Amino acid sequence: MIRLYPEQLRAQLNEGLRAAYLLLGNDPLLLQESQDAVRQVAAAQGFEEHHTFSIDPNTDWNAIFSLCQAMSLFASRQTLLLLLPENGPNAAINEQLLTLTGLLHDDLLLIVRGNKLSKAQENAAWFTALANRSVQVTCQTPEQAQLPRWVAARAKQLNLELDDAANQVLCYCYEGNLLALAQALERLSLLWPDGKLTLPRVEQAVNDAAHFTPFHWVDALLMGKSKRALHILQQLRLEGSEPVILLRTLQRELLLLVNLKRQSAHTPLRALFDKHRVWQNRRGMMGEALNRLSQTQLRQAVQLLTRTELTLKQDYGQSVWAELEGLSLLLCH
Amino acid sequence: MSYQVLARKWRPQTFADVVGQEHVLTALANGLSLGRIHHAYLFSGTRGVGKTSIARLLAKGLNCETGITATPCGVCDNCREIEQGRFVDLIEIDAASRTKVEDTRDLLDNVQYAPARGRFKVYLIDEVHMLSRHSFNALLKTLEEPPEHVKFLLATTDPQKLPVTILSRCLQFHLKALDVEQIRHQLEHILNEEHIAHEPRALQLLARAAEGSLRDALSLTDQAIASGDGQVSTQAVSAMLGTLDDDQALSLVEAMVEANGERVMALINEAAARGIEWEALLVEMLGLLHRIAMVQLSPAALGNDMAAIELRMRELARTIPPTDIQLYYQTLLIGRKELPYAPDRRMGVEMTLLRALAFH
Amino acid sequence: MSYQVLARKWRPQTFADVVGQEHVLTALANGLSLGRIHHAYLFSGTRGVGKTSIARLLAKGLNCETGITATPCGVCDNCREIEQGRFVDLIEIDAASRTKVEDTRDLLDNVQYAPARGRFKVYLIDEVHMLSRHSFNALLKTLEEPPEHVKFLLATTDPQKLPVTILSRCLQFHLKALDVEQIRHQLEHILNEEHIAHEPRALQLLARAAEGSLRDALSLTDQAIASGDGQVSTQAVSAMLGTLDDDQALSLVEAMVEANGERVMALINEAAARGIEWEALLVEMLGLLHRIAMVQLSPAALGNDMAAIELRMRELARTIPPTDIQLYYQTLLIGRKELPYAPDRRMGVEMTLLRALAFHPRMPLPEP
Amino acid sequence: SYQVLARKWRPQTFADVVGQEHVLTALANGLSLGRIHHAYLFSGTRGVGKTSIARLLAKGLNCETGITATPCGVCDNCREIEQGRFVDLIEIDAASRTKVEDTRDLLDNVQYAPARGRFKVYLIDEVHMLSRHSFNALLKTLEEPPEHVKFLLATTDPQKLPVTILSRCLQFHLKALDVEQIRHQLEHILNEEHIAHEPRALQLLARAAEGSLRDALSLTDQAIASGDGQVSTQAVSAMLGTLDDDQALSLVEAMVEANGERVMALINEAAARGIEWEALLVEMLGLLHRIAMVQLSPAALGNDMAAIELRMRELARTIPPTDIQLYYQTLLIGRKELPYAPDRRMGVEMTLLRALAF
Amino acid sequence: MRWYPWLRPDFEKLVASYQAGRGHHALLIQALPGMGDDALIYALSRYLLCQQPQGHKSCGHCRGCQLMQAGTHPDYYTLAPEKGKNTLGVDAVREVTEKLNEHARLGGAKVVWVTDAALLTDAAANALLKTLEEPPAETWFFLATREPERLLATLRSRCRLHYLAPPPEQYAVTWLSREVTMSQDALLAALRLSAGSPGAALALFQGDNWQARETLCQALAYSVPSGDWYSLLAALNHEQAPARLHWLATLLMDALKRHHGAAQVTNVDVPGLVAELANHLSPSRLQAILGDVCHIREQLMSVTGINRELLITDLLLRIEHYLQPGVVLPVPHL
Ligand SMILES: Nc1ncnc2c1ncn2[C@@H]1O[C@H](COP(=O)(O)OP(=O)(O)O)[C@@H](O)[C@H]1O
Ligand SMILES: Nc1ncnc2c1ncn2[C@@H]1O[C@H](COP(=O)(O)OP(=O)(O)O)[C@@H](O)[C@H]1O
Ligand SMILES: Nc1ncnc2c1ncn2[C@@H]1O[C@H](COP(=O)(O)OP(=O)(O)O)[C@@H](O)[C@H]1O
Ligand code: BEF
Ligand code: BEF
Ligand code: BEF
Ligand SMILES: [Mg+2]
Ligand SMILES: [Mg+2]
Ligand SMILES: [Zn+2]
Ligand SMILES: [Zn+2]
Ligand SMILES: [Zn+2]
Ligand SMILES: [Zn+2]
Repeated sequence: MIRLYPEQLRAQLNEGLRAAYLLLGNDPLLLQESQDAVRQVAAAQGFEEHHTFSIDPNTDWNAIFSLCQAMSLFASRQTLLLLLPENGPNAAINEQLLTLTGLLHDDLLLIVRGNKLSKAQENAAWFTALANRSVQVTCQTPEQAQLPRWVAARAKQLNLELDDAANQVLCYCYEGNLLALAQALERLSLLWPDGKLTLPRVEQAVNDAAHFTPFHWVDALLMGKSKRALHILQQLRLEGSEPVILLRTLQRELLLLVNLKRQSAHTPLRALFDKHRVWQNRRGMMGEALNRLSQTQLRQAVQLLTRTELTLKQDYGQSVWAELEGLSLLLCH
Repeated sequence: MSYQVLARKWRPQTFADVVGQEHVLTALANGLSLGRIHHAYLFSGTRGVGKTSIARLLAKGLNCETGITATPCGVCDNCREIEQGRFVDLIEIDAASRTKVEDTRDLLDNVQYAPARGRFKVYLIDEVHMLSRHSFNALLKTLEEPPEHVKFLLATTDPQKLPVTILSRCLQFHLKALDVEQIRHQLEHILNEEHIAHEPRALQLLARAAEGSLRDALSLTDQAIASGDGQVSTQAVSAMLGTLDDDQALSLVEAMVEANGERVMALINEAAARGIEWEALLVEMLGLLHRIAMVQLSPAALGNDMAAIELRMRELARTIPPTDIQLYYQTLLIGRKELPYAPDRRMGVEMTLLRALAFH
Repeated sequence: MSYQVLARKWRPQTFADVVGQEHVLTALANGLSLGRIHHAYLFSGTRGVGKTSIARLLAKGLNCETGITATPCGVCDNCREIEQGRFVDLIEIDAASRTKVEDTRDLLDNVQYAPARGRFKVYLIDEVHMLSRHSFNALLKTLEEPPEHVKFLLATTDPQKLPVTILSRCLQFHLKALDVEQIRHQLEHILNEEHIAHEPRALQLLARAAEGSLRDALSLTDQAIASGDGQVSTQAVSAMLGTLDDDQALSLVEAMVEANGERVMALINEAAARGIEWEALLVEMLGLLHRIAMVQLSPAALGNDMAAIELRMRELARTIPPTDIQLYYQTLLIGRKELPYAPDRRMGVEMTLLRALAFHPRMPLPEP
Repeated sequence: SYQVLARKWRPQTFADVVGQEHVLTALANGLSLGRIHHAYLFSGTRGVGKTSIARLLAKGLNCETGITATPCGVCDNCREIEQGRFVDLIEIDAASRTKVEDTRDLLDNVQYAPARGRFKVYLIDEVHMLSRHSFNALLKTLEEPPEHVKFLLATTDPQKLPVTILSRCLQFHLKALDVEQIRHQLEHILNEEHIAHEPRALQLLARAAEGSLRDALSLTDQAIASGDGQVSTQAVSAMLGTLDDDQALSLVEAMVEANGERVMALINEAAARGIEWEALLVEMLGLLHRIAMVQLSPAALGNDMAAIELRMRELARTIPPTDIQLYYQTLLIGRKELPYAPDRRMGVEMTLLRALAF
Repeated sequence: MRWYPWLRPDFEKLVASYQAGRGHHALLIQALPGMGDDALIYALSRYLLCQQPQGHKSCGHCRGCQLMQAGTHPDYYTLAPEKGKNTLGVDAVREVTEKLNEHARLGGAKVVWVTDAALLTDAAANALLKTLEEPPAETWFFLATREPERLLATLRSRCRLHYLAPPPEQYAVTWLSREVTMSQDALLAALRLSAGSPGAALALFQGDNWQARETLCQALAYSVPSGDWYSLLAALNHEQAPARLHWLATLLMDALKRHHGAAQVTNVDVPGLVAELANHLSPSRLQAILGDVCHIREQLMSVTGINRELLITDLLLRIEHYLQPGVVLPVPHL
């Protein structure tokens, strides 16, 4: 179809609204902004009212299907917004979506919002049914590498001058929380109409609202950033994440890394990575970890992880975060 | 002879009487004066920081005959009816009381009906993070398109449990825990207006013991006045804070490191008078030593949990070689191992501290 | 006749009766005198220190018909039905039955009602730490501001389990465990008031036996009175507690230090016939050894008691270096821990003592 | 209506209780003097008399011949309490009933006047197994119960009880019964039941039961069940799987000289005979202790084992006391670890082989 | 379940006491897995619930016998954990306790069988205490366990402890040879690994677990001469960590016996492997490795929900560290 990014949808929308729009991504802010832009353009082009339906195992598909053929007594045009579940569609929902796609017409600016679909969901009848003229917008969260560029670009968009230090601080405090990041940018613009947000001007108006997953901590350990790892642990603990899943992902990737380090003296790193099915984006990070980490450090990490799991699984679970921080520090030397 | 509680008698009535949170007050004033008020305001701070006070003041600004503004008036009808807690359409809800999706739905059936008085129908939900996920989703669904005169005010101590999607619907404010200076100045003003004799050192002790919360400072001030017959001297506050002291493990570590046997004995006897379990004391001593070792490894090992005693912890990390930390940790580990079979554990913990002091 | 239990009969009924807790007593009396009565109280202390009794006394003081007096003043109707356990203003609530918010809400919607023939509706939420977080935040609003006629008295043992938010809106009062001298003084008061003969040594042993609470001291005193025939003696108290004569254990530790075997054997096989449990013999020896270790630490750690053998405590402290004391204590502790798996308890104690003898730092057993 | 030794010989009066005089004296004097508590916790190990003493107290408290320290045993209340059919004696198992509704049931039951007896008595067994909810909700009813309600508690370990529960009750610690008391009780029971017995068998049974009379009676019943209903030394030895001092002494002398062949062969032969590994280690520790005794004082030697004292004195002479102490500690640790080993024989082999490498 | 030949004399030593009317209401049978304690419990229950016994044996087609064979006897009780769990809860024994209060439906005995007393939760044990101590008239109990010491003290205090002595080694070897056909050394290995339990030897042989033992032996044949014990991971981490760790610890024990020369060892099927273990490893290192293996097996058996793979990997890494010269080796203490 037409696959675009949030910075391209604004230009695309002035070329004429399409039959359907699919907003795919894990970032709530990008999805919200793209949906708002689509709705504003639709209102400009004559779409007055809008209908919202969250897809649930108890979705009133008859109501929405009637809505496809529901005309407008006092209104003229109409949109139709669908909120996909966190796991995406299945057989029944995809069949319903195929029927809805068959029900599109001049009206029905069908809008689809949710998280990115998998390759299996990619190869589906409904997806191919609107595969000629629909517009798909990718709305994934920028990662650690591209976050400073993204926040600088948005600050330029919002007529705000930002420094490198302020960009780093905003990326640090609101990583994975770009909703709070945009709210912070708006707050800083409101508090200071000058727009020159120096480092002290942003240090006094931000709070540690960043959200992380266990994989973020695993990658921080592999890169060796002790401070980032400890920050991720603090954020995960304040969020209330169960330490067991952290220990599980740590165990899985640490066992894989121990196998790699053991086999390094036998087979080159490329073939070892290939055999163990290592993703390309993390091969350099894991090779750096293998180079930095010694066999003694790996044995000590395994020992500490085993002690931590034994402490947890014996129904005590007391001060497991201290042991996790100890392991994090140990793996970053 | 009223002698009412100083906590609520001194709740702020105008925005100029709120200590700290200056950026939040400026943002609220700017939204009330020139801009259009956002359809939902969420507040997140610490215990006794000002959240509900700020929300109530904002609701007072919303409903008033002078109009929607920052500093509306004094002693008006709506402002007084809010200050007395008797306002009709200023709904006050505890989220924990109505976590059920059915009760939440019943609460959200009231938004359609027009306000009885004023302009805006204001809902004030406390500890909003405790709402169930279904109730939270219903709240978001009613927040996306609220009525033109219906507004929501939400407060929570820990916003980390709130899903990120709440940021998509409401404008959030974070209130910074007050420092020693602001709390001390506000307590000084309160005591000066109430004609309470006091000393600056007593105020400093109260502020430091408050740990950032002004409600804690006011409660401690009330206790100090009650015990001291209004004469709030340094010695009175110091003694009554020592009665409430629970930093025994940290002081034990500090004194045992300094090879101060008499100090350790006095502190352990005080802990015995406190009726503290000895196994818990020893395990938290082990935790303190482990934290010292970790912050020695890297300055970032510390967090905000120990942000009350972080100064002494930094000094301990700076001054104590890691070998001494390892020796002390081993000594306390074997002491905890041998504690159950020892005599009455009040003396087993003592003798474990003895063994620790032997490494001098 | 009936002789209602000492705890029930001799429960304090006035601030001139409560022993210890000078801080909370002064706070309550002075606040009531000044009329600055907070709406939320948190009595926190170990078991049996007086939280419930002091709370009842405060409730008496608040609702005296004569007026608002510091102590419960001239006991009128309200006070005497309070002391009888009958309701005038005392809603005594166990928190274990109202942990759920579905019951805390029921409690809260009843608070807005005038009290009957009382000036306040005094809520005594005991073991308040047992509530649920939902219930805490539910009654949070009522704690911050209750009706004028509603007072909250919360009593609990561990204030650390409480959320900091509810901890903010409460006057915190911590009740220290009572010293042994105060406990003995109270027990002597009770026995003089009950026309029962008592011995100073027995009272001292009972006061030491109680771990800083007067409830345990009173239960132990009742048990000692039952052991006797309306009197308490050193023999009866020692038999009840199981503690042996300090001369025996002290002679045994002396013989272990002096590294003579025959004296140790004589002492142990004399102690066998006295019907003293061997594990308590080991416990007493370890307690003594740590006592000499503490004497080594400081002359402050001797004990007001143990005067009959204090000179010998000091002599053993002077003679023996701390390393030998540590060695003996470790050997005896390991022996006591190993005792359950020994062939016999006497066998285990004898082997532990002989092991301390064989590994004696200065005079080990002769070897071939 | 056959009953096994334990229940068939349950104490029925204060004069029928073995030992526990330190609590029986206080109990009888409290009954006589009129000083009666509302809450009694009888705590001790298994088979020492907590339930029996509690039932005797219940009988004495509400006898219609008055509150007496010597219940008649023929009255209506005494017989009904003995048979367990008395309504005012409610026997509760804390583990079975540890719920909020059961606590509310107790709380609203204690408010009604007793149906038959003077007092409504609650006998709760294994009280430490209640939930913290139940403990905290039952604080007041144990602190200030009604005038007609008295509570009896019985736990195997008071340490697991809340300390505030212990504070508001009368602590009766039941000492584990002495070997002589246990043996005399077996002798009296067997004489009253016309069962032939031998003093050596009684001594072995008393030593085997770790200071518990119920265990002694169960082992006794096993002895009657094996060997045509006679308590003989051979039958008791076969049941307990015990061995005389000869085998254990040979094992110890083999181990002390680091004779791996002899130690392993002796363990193999011991396994072939199907002996008790726990008993073997017990004899190991006993013989090592007697070796240390002979080392300490020449006259501190047993007289029964005069046949084996010849090698005994030589071994005690030729081995330093420290090595004997090390062997004793190693064997004790092995005995402690024995239940957790993959096999009992494997664990004792581990212990002995570890002792060899000294 | 199944009956065993050597198992008869113990049954005759118990059913006679029960016919005399002097049998204990609570009989605790101590027997290793595969010993056949379930056979005793079931046969005794059938005899007890039988109306008219025939020579201390179940009498063919009795009404009680018929309802026993059908498995729906109203007076019969079975206490086993639900197949989705490994513990016996409070309610499972509570329903037994409350429904035992009524009279026997057929007017005979009331027999209860607890399948494995070790699986009993301490709360279930405490609940069953009262019914074990003072059961109603004509009520009998049966409990089984691998080791009575693991049981609650007050639980076993109320029961007569019977012991099922394993059959003589030669007789067990003959039985195994009759059932399975292979070399005598394999039979000896299975018996001595099963602590003399021939039923456990049959269980080992019939399943694929013996082939896994062979795999572990090969992995050790490569593992000990090169210090590559980590490669044993795949040989140990298949839902059977206690069994594989037991075999490894027994191999170490046999090597230790080979040091202090002994006539008999367990792993007689692989003498060369035992010789390699003894020659290539220091005796103190063998002590440390055996102790650590036993401790890890105990931790795997005790803790529920633990990760087998992480524990085995840590065990192997610790063994590798112990192999290096100059390492401080652990010794059991305290
Ligand atoms: N910024 C502030 N200015 C004035 N009083 C305050 C402030 N913050 C807290 N307080 C005092 O604490 C009491 C409770 O405050 P509250 O705002 O409810 O704290 P919370 O953030 O925990 O809900 C108020 O009545 C007021 O006396
Ligand atoms: N300060 C005290 N003065 C006198 N008696 C006390 C004191 N504290 C406890 N006691 C004794 O303990 C009994 C129960 O005390 P209580 O006040 O219930 O302690 P708690 O704080 O644990 O509820 C009283 O009857 C009294 O005999
Ligand atoms: N002191 C004792 N005197 C006589 N028999 C006793 C004694 N203690 C225990 N027993 C025997 O043990 C059996 C169980 O005793 P019980 O009192 O239930 O012990 P427990 O304290 O563990 O509940 C009794 O039936 C009795 O045979
Ligand atoms: F009301 Be606050 F959050 F303590
Ligand atoms: F109220 Be107390 F802990 F006995
Ligand atoms: F078996 Be008893 F009740 F400890
Ligand atoms: Mg609040
Ligand atoms: Mg009992
Ligand atoms: Zn106004
Ligand atoms: Zn009065
Ligand atoms: Zn009678
Ligand atoms: Zn039949």
